Amino acid sequence: FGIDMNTDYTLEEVGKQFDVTRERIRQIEAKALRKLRHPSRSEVLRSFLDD
Amino acid sequence: DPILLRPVDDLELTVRSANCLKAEAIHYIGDLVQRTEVELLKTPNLGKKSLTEIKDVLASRGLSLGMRLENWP
Repeated sequence: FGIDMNTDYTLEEVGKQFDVTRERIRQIEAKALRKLRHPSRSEVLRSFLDD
Repeated sequence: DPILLRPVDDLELTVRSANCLKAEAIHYIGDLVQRTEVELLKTPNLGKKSLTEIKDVLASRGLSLGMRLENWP
């Protein structure tokens, strides 16, 4: 995403920085996204969604 | 304590310990603080570094092994 940088690189472009063929980059995105799915990891952000 | 019926990834633990806990079918929090050190150990592919995992993961909120609670649920 574009967090304090004005892109939003794509899966290969982030994998271009680290020479990874966008598959482990997609997994390590999905690993960290699943890492932020947990209670007492999403106790402030779940309240930030309009519910 | 009202939270204690939460499944496996409440504690952010490793696929070693999580694999062993879903093999033990231990997911809720009232059941994992029931049994003590060697009582937690005797299931396969778990050892003392996963014991340090269990120790730090229950010292991250301050409950210990010995809460053998009943009428649950």
